[PDB]
Amino acid sequence: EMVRKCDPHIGLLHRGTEKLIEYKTYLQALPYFDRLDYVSMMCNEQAYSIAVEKLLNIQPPPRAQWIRVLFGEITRILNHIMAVTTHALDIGAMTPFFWMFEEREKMFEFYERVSGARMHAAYIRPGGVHQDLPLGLLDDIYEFSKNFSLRIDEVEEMLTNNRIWRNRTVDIGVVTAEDALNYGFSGVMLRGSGIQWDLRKTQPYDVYDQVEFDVPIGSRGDCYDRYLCRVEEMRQSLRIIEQCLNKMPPGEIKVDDAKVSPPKRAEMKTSMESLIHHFKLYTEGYQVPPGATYTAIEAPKGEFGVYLVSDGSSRPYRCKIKAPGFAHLAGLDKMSKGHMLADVVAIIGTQDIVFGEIDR
Amino acid sequence: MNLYTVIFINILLSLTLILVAFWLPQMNLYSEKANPYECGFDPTSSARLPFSMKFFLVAITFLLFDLEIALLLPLPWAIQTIKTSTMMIMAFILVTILSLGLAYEWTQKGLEWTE
Amino acid sequence: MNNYIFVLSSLFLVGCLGLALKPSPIYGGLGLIVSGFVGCLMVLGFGGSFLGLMVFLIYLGGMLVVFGYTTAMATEEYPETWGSNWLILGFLVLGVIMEVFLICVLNYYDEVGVINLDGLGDWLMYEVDDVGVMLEGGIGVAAMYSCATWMMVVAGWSLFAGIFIIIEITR
Amino acid sequence: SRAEYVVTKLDDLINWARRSSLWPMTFGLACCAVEMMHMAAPRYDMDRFGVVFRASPRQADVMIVAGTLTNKMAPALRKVYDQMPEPRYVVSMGSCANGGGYYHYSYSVVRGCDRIVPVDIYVPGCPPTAEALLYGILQLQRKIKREQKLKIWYRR
Amino acid sequence: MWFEILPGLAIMGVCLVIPGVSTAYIHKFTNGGKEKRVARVQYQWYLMERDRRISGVNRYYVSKGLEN
Amino acid sequence: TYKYVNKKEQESEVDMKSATDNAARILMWTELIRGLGMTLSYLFREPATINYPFEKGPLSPRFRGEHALRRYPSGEERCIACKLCEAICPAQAITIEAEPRADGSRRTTRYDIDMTKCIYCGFCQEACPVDAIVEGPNFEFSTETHEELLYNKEKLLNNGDKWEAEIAANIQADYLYR
Amino acid sequence: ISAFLKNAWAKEPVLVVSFSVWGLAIIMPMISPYTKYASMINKATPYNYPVPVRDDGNMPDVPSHPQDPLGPSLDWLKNL
Amino acid sequence: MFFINILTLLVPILIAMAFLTLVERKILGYMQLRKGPNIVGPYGILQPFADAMKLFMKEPMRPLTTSMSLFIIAPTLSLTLALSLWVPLPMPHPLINLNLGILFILATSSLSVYSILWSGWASNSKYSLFGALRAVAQTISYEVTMAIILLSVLLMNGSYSLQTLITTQEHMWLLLPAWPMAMMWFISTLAETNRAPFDLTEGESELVSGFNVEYAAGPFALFFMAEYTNIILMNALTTIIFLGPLYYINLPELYSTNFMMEALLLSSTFLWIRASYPRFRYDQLMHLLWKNFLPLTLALCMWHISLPIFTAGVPPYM
Ligand SMILES: CCCCCCCCCCCCCCCCCC(=O)OC[C@H](COP(=O)(O)OCCN)OC(=O)CCCCCCCCCCCCCCCCC
Ligand code: SF4
Ligand code: SF4
Ligand code: SF4
Repeated sequence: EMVRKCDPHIGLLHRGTEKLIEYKTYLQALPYFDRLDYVSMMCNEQAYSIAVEKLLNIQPPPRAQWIRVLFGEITRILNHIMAVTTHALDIGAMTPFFWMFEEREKMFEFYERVSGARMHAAYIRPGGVHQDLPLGLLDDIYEFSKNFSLRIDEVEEMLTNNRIWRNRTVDIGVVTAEDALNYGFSGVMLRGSGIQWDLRKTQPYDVYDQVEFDVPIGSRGDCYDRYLCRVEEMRQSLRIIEQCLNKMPPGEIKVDDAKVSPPKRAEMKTSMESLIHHFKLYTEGYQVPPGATYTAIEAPKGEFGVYLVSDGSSRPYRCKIKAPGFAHLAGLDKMSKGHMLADVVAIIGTQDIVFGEIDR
Repeated sequence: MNLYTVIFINILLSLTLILVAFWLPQMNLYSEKANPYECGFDPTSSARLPFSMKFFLVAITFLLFDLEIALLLPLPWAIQTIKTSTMMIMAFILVTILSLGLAYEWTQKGLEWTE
Repeated sequence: MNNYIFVLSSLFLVGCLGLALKPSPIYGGLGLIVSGFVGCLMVLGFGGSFLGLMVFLIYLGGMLVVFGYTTAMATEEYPETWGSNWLILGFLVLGVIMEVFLICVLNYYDEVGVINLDGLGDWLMYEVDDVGVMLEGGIGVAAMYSCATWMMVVAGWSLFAGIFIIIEITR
Repeated sequence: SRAEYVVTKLDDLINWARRSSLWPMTFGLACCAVEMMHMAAPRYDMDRFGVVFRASPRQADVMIVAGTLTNKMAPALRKVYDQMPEPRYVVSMGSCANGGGYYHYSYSVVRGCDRIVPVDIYVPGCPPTAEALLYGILQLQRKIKREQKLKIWYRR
Repeated sequence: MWFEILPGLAIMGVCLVIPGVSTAYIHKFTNGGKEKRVARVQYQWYLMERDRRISGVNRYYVSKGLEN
Repeated sequence: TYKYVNKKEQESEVDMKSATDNAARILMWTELIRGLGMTLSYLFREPATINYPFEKGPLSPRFRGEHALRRYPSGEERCIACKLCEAICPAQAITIEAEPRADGSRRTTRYDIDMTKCIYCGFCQEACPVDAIVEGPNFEFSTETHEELLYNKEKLLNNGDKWEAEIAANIQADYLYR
Repeated sequence: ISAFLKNAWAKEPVLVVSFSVWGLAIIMPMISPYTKYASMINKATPYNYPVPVRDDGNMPDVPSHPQDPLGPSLDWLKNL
Repeated sequence: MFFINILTLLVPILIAMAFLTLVERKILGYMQLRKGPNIVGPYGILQPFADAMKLFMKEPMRPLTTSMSLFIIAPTLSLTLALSLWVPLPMPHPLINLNLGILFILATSSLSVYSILWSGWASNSKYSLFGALRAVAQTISYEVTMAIILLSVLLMNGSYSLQTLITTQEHMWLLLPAWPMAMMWFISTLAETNRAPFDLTEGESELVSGFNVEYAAGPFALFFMAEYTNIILMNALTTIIFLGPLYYINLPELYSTNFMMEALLLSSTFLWIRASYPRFRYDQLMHLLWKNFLPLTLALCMWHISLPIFTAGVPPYM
């Protein structure tokens, strides 16, 4: 029952998204990104939006930036709940999954209230966001956030010090810092083993450079350390949500360049130029200036990136997606050396892999 | 006769449930349905090939420890003896020897699974 | 009931016959489990109790370990059952019929002797202390803690030395 | 009334038994698996309707095909469908399975699971919300209810 | 609410009470209104068999006292 | 800014009280008992489930569901063959074949939506310049047969008629945001 | 060894308990007034018949009737 | 009449197991903040019946590579053994009064494992082999200490008969004299029934399903029926040995009812644990037992040999 070799065969969920995108305009490709990591949607579409904004040489408005950071943190909470609870369910413990999926449903309710879809919102659009927060959503977010801490603390009182959990994780999937860097790991696959890296701090995007949050780092480098790291990341996400709620500013929500973002419907209905802009935007789309870029974000799993090459048309020329988990599932073998089948089942969870992103 | 009757009744009940389960359901037998199961993909190899047991040493040690259990199981009737001192000394020696064997095996890494 | 014990002994003989024919070790273990059960029943019917139950327990444990070993080492792509090999099947039937005929022959040549099918079941138990209390085989066995301590010493030493011997054979 | 009344109530009983304990199979392919998880979650507890996930295809009843079905994955889906024991049903969930979905015009996507296995209920959406999936499961229960296998056998 | 759990538990409690009560009642019924005499030793077996022969009905539970 | 999550700090502190506490922890299963207590505490809390069939959960006016084609109060299909809906639909689920009318009006003669290809993205309802195509509140339109999921102009218009009230309310309550 | 014992007490309490209980199992039987009474009680329990012995006229201690004062007396067991 | 007693002992036990399934589902749901089965019949009472009918009406698979003889025999053996073990239990009067009832229980429980072993080997499937050889290790773990624990506790009872424990606990529970052993025995029952945190022979997460992967329909249902009956049985054995009910020769009904109360309590605790704890690994289980319970178990057996002597409290025989 000892694992002598791991040969991850993937591609069972590959649907040629990278080639499909090349045939669709820049607005028509955004929904794909919400499906690349179906667990953390808005962060993927945030990566796309930042990349396209970089190429367009335009800047999102302040309220849109704050909203994007807020919903990015909510998405990070969603991803961490999924990772931790599915990991626990596969290891054996089952109750925390049911406990926490109620809060996942509440966060989905926020998702739907803002975007009209419980996931795959397509809310974040190159230029800012599609629509402004419906009144009261901040109040509901406050009500949810003020209590989420107690629920995470209950999950911790279940799992943190339990001898069974500690024996089932500790000193499992131990990866050295140099080996991780060479293997190309990212996110918690790096911070767990002592490496002090987090793009939100090192290379900030949006308004991550105006909110204070700590970055948990692990010492042992094993599954238990990384589970603790994810829980602490959830707590820091609550911190950031508090700050965003308190500092949400007034103003527009989408770049006020009607050649990039659609004009408001009333303007479309009473302005000639605005109607022309609506027509061309929703038919031909924007014309992104030629160039190439590699935008990176600290997606709830790791470092979600887009290498985008544009030739001046309204459709991208090439859109490679660097999924955080690709290198992780590549390094599964190294991590699983000298472990049993159960340990391997544990090891796969720490990676927190979504094969939507793995396969692209 | 009572124990035989009740055990045969249990056997008959179980066997009757099995026969009903095999003759009541409507069936459709075909090769793909019948072929073995392995997470949706065909077997890379048959399951009859050697399967290394990484706890062989502990498994054997179980034999001897179970025979020690056998040697000890008469104690409830033994204590009804007149030579209580002798019985006590013998049982203590036996259990202490058991403990020493286990301790030596532990210190010699017998219980650590073989990789 | 008259034929109770003789039937049990014959079943023991058949189980032992299968084991001797030596199918795959899995079927060998199954056959020995059945044989151990039947032997425990014979001992129980002969007034025993603790001894029969002990044999059954120890043999269940032994065959458990044996099965674990067989799955790992004593295995084949196509394990052979009793019926798979035509020679094994034929000699199984031959042995059964041969024992039947041998029983008949011994009964005929010695009307009363090794076998007394007529008068069977009339000599199972010989004597019993009708009004006794302390006559249970567990007492005799427990005697090892008082009157036969030499037996205990030798057996305990055997197990103790077995620990070291096994470890060093498997080193 | 008549003996055929006994037959009618007997297949009513069979249908009740089958519908009140349809164990789905753990087979989440893509996004839509998350929504099936939310179905199981406390709010819309599927268990309350007797629905419980069991991993063994030999021990499952309904197959909830949820997510993109690529050419690579098609053989495995068909294998498991063939392996499920007889009184089996198939519910397709999500656009990816109902039809091609967002990846209809792709080289490595089976344009719908109907091509590979017979589908008894289609649940539209992308994702179909958990309430929608629960309604679809109830609709499958109604379909089971309207069976009449034994009456067909008698009138055979 | 947790009260809705308790119907199944009540069914269980009944179903597990029946075995013991039924056994006691039936043992008493079939052994002359007295609990079944356990024979854990040849002495007890001999006493029971003596009662069986003495009773005259071939029944061990039928008791003959000073009158006989 | 970083915080250690599991770094062992000062080690020399060994005490008789500490040692007996640790031995009690190991032998008595204290943390396991505590987890069991947590589970019981949950046992005695109001369930979070809802009797779904007779109690649907909340949905906001923006919810995207089954499509519909609206009408003017006079009773006329708003569909003017913009064709932008068909141009923008990322999954290419809309098919429009339009012809001039007998009234000298622009209308559509084949409006088909493949609801097995739609991704429920709302791009059509937001690129419709006369608010013809909308995504109504309905989310329960599962069908047994695939062909019943290939919609047509008729089925869409009947859905519009059926859901006109709720579509009207949502549009009324949301148009300010749009 | 105070240091090693104190550490063992916390890091391997199971073995500390086992060795302590084994040590007590040996020590206590030697240190206990009641130990002598076990064999006396088991000798008091009368499993077999007490065989009468023919009176040759010079057996002065064994009684003639069970209720006679002579003979072993289980007062010690009665008030152990 | 003896047949009527057999019926009264079997049918209620099987129904109690059937509803143990429902109770487990509902308790887990409530502890997890959901309601569990409550639509099939009033308050979900009919869920076990619907499940059993569905399972026995589903087609029983007979995979090609399997060995039919063992693949059919094993479930029968499982159910037969689980039902049989209920035979000698005093409640308070056993249906069958066996002098060595405890050894009979041990023999039957040990033979129980062969159902799993043979089913797994006969499936001729890799996950089946994994499950069977994990069950082997599970047995190698618990069986070493189960016998010693029973010996130590019975060292206050004086004979292997179960009924004697009724009198033993006449004025007190045996729990108090041997609470250290009660806990080890409880964990041993948890392992023996192959239930969480020790459900490693059918662990869904690691092996799609263990020994029972290829089993389907009624042949499958027998395995679970035996599993749950065994849960009830083992908790009944705990209730009789430790946690002795109140026995007064005047009313056996008191013993019966109190035994029911305590057995339900412990059976509920099994599900409590299932929902509360993760799953051991199948080497951690063996390490746990051998290197924690056995060192303590041997010492406790030594101490309980000493106790009757140096306290002059020898148990009576008979
Ligand atoms: C007066 C003179 C005589 C004096 C004699 C004194 C004797 C004192 C005896 C005290 C010892 C009591 C017995 C305790 C047995 C426990 C053994 C133990 O120490 O724990 C081992 C294990 C803990 O895990 P671990 O950290 O690995 O321990 C070894 C560390 N090297 O522990 C475990 O196995 C836990 C993992 C399994 C968890 C199973 C879930 C159980 C849930 C709680 C059950 C609680 C109720 C149990 C009681 C039931 C009663 C019917
Ligand atoms: S239908 Fe939509 S939500 Fe479901 S798997 Fe496909 S893309 Fe994901
Ligand atoms: S749906 Fe709207 S945009 Fe499309 S043709 Fe109709 S009116 Fe024009
Ligand atoms: S919602 Fe999106 S995918 Fe669906 S029809 Fe409208 S534009 Fe097309």
